[PDB]
Amino acid sequence: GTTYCYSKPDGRPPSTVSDPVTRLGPTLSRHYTFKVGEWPHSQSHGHAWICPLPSDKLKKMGSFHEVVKAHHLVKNGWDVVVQVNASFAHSGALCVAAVPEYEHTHEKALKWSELEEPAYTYQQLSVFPHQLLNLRTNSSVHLVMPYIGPGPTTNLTLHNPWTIVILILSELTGPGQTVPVTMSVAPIDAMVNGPLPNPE
Amino acid sequence: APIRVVSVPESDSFMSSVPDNSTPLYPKVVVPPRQVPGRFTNFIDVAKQTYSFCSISGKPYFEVTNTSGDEPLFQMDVSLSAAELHGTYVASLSSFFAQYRGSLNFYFIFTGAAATKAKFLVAFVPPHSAAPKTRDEAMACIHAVWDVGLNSAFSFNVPYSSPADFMAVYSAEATVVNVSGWLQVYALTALTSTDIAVNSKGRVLVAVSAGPDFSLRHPVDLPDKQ
Amino acid sequence: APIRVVSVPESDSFMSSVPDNSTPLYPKVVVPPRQVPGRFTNFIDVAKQTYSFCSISGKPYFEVTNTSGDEPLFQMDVSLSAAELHGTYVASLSSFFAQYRGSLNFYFIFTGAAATKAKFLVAFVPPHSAAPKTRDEAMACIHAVWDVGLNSAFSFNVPYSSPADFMAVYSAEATVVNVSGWLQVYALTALTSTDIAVNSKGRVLVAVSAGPDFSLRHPVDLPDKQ
Amino acid sequence: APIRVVSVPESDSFMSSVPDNSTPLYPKVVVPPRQVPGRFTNFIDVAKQTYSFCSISGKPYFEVTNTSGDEPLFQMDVSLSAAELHGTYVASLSSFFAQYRGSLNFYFIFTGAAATKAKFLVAFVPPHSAAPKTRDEAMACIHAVWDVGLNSAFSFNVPYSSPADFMAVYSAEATVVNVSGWLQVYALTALTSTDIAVNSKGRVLVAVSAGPDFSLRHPVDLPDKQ
Amino acid sequence: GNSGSIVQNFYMQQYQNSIDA
Amino acid sequence: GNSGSIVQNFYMQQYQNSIDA
Amino acid sequence: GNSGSIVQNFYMQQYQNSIDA
Amino acid sequence: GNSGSIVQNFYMQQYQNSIDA
Amino acid sequence: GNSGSIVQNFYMQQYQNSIDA
Amino acid sequence: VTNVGEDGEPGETEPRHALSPVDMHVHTDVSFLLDRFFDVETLELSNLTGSPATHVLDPFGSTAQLAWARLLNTCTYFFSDLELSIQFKFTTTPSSVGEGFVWVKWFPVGAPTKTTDAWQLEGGGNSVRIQQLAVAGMSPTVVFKIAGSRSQACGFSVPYTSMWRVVPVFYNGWGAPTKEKATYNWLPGAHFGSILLTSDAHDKGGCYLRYRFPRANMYCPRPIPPAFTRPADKTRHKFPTNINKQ
Ligand SMILES: CC(=O)N[C@H]1[C@H]([C@H](O)[C@H](O)CO)O[C@@](O[C@H]2[C@@H](O)[C@@H](CO)O[C@@H](O[C@H]3[C@H](O)[C@@H](O)[C@@H](O)O[C@@H]3CO)[C@@H]2O)(C(=O)O)C[C@@H]1O
Repeated sequence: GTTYCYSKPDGRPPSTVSDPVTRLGPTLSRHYTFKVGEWPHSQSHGHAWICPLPSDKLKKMGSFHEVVKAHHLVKNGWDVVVQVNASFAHSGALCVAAVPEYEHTHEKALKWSELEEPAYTYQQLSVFPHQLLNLRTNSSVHLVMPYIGPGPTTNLTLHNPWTIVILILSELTGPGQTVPVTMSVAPIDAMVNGPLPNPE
Repeated sequence: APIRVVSVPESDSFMSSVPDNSTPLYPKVVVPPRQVPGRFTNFIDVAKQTYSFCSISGKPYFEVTNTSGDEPLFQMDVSLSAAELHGTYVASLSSFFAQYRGSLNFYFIFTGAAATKAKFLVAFVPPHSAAPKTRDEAMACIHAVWDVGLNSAFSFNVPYSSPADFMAVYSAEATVVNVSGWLQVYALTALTSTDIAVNSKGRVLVAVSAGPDFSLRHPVDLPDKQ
Repeated sequence: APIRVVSVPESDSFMSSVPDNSTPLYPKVVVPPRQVPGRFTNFIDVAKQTYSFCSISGKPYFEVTNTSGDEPLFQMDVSLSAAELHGTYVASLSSFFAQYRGSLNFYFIFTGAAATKAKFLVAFVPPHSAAPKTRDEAMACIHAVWDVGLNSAFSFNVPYSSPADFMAVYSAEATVVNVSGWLQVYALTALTSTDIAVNSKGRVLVAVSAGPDFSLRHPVDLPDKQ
Repeated sequence: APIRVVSVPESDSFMSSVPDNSTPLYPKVVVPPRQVPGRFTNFIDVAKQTYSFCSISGKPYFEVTNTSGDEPLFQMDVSLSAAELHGTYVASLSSFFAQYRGSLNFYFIFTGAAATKAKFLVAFVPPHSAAPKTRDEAMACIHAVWDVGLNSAFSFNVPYSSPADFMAVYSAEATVVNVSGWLQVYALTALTSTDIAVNSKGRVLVAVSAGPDFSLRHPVDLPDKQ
Repeated sequence: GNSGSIVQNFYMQQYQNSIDA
Repeated sequence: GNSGSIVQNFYMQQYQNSIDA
Repeated sequence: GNSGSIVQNFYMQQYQNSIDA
Repeated sequence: GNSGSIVQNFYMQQYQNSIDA
Repeated sequence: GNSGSIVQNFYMQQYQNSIDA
Repeated sequence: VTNVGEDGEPGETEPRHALSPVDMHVHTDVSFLLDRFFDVETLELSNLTGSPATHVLDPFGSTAQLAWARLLNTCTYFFSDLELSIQFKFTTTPSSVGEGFVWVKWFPVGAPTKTTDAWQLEGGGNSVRIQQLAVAGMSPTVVFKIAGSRSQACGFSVPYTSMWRVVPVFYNGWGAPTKEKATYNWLPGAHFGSILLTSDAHDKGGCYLRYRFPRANMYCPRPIPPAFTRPADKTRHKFPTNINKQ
């Protein structure tokens, strides 16, 4: 099933640049697929994998990557699909969400990592565009977020608006092994500004 | 020609909630437009169209084991200032007010592995007596049956029952508009599993959405933390 | 019959920008009419329909010699409180405000004698990195080519690129709405001349008009000179 | 532009009955609706459509015995601040005012057993002379005849007779608008009974309804109890 | 009942008081 | 939202507050 | 330019300011 | 007789004074 | 002559000044 | 499964003849909850002379238990105009200030700042110097007296000045190229602008900030902080009220 982050993505071009605008064909902003982590039997609830998009992992988008390198700003959504792998003997659930200006991160900003939320948060995480991954029901959370932020577009090198939380609700109960989480980000409606110079 | 005026007794008093506004000193400011998604209008909307996760001994779920019977599994004084609400959205939103009103929807999501199955009697017990202590005691009241393995999740509506046109967002030593009853989940059967050495227990998340007839009133300021 | 009135708390306060006017004490003054030409209405008009002359080491021009290469010839932090703007109209007009907005047009007028010719790469470099230092470095960015001896004058538009709906008329220690980039003219070739003993260098004036989308806002009072 | 105003001499005075209201500080309160029966609008309605029970030596009835004649049985100074009214509704309602106006209806309910019978001359004696003391004295005035055993209850209207457009709710040392007369019931015959050893006396309740033309005016505050 | 001025509605019927259903 | 007087527009909609596009 | 009240014309256009031909 | 303002009816004809029949 | 406000007629033309025939 | 009641039946719950309406939710209207006066802050003045500091209207920090604290924390992005009341309280014997002339000036999102005495009023020796920007002009000045002043306060409305179409109450980014600490959830001009109170009091008094935010616009709901300790198991949270067993 497909769940939308506040609204379908707009291919509108930035209300704040008289500067020339390169739109990114899918074939440039292609698709990317990596493993988040291995949800283990010990990690008590309140845990989570922070995936602030896209940075840290931006070095690895090797094409989309490339154009955002030599360009000052970008506006883009995200088709993102988190995929836990587990059998029918495992129990537990997570809740993975897209969060607007998420922050806590102990300033390990724009670096994916792992944390334990304060609780009032995991309790109310669901107050954001999120989906449930319930080990006796499904094995996939699917979301699509639109460009968002104070500016009508930003610098992905300084700001990451979207950030996926992958929260542990009910601990992993079942067979001794771990359950590998995974995620496919692929940029939607990409658009660049100001080419920067040559790396010399 | 000067108008004839009498200076109403309060004249130079302040009052922090005047239905009227102050004098402008920086006119002609046109502001930049905002597309920015998800502008909410009223707080009851997110509270209705949004599930919060309950609070029991610190976790947002309750357990079923391969051993339970009539010992009530989940119990809560129906009051906003109840325990199992403490963590949630709805509850915390209401702190911003004096009176609440309406039904609340509970979402239990059984999350034990598919090799697993179990059943519960979720029941609502009206605020009179001295609280039931066994399934066979609650059964005579409003309840339904949940066979996890028909739906792995279920919704249950805690109704609004009171001479009280409105209820108390700030409960206390038991009054007539202080409580509306008790929510209780009981274990109808126990945990049957393909292999009890792997799956011995199950975790049912329990979430709370705001009721369609739910409403809040009389905004209030915060007292001493406690 | 007297009206019932309450004296709003600020009542006898002054406030220097009241959207309203004071009481007249000398009415019936009819004034003599004025033909007098060039009455301007809004300050942005003269700023748009008018070129100011830049500021580099004290003079309003930059030099090309019969020896230059990639050494950048003209460079400026795109900020109103930038150096090469200091002398100009636009820049000084903006001091009267807090936020600017839009593109600016640059007019380079090559003024070396007709026996003379040369070329430049005027380029605009976006506010990220740490500023380029050679033509072959800037070239990868927004720029055009000016062959003096096709047009003896050329215009170049420094665009508005920012998440910032508005920008800072009063810049400072580098912020995200403090700078919009860098203007740089480089020497594409050098000074070719009929006789290098007479014409060894050339002076390109550089003027600044306000951008068509250019606007200013939030009038401000003057701080300590500095 | 400021309005020209003169501060009427009383300006900062209070006055507790202002025909106008104070400034709101908690708007947008919508109240729950009320079905709740018997909402009265005006106090004269219950006073008219409602009988109160009089006061004589502590009880709300007067007695007839098998021995009476012309000795007046029931007597009262027609004034609201009269004795036999003290207990009642109408009388007590009027304390809330200064002037009363109109006729009052009296309801006598003979309650002696059915084996019993008797008759009375209820009469009204105009406020001049020095009050009658025998039936044959009052008879010359406004009165009717009540034969208990035709109606076991009877109504009698004490009229409004006065140059006074209004009368005194707060009577005192006899003035011209202080009293409107005297109500007197006399015993026309005596108690005839099947067996005088069982029924020797009879109790006629006496109630007071407000007159159709009855009205009250000029609300007043309470003086020292007395 | 006893509200009689013109300015009695200086404030709205909605803001001033309470409202039944 | 909460502005309820009549004199609330004593000043213009333009002068008083801010204006969107 | 910057005169924005309603009472700004409490006084006449003739009395208040000056008048061109 | 001698009441001459405009604001003389600031209060109602009913509230202000007395009323004949 | 020199009376220029709007409130100049706060009082009546009859009450305020004098009246010719 | 089965739904509408009475039969022991599995998925079958009982009936609910849901409620009527009253109040039409209206109190929970974000625009209404915010259009009133809040006692946000408390600050002291500056002497008419010295080289003083401007103050910043940033009601986005929070931490102080105040209702308006949270609520602004309830949303990701915010926009509303501003409205003030400044009251000035006395901290000594009120008979010390005979005049008490107070200069206030409001500075819009992104105004210049260095101020030193620069205006000189003179007359009969002594002579006062007010601040270079306390003066009246471009940014609104407000001068009021506190000398029997039946309400020692002043007040006014001020527009959304920022250059940001909306204000991020949270920012997963930095506002500067130099990714320093402090520059975290920052992004400049994410506030209402600033003010300067200055007077022959300064000592003898504190102030009383109060904001009213008309035209409130809140984008993206966020988790709403608890505000009270977690009560014990299966119990309520008893509190003192207008109700209660007397
Ligand atoms: C914004 C500014 O210029 N501030 C300067 C102030 C103001 O100009 C001044 O307060 C205006 O009222 O003035 C400062 O300089 C004044 C100071 O040196 C005094 C001391 O002698 O003299 C002033 O000029 C006198 C002049 O000497 C007389 O001949 C006569 O003309 O009167 C004037 C003033 O009434 C200087 O302007 C100051 O002292 O603060 C400098 C501030 O920067």
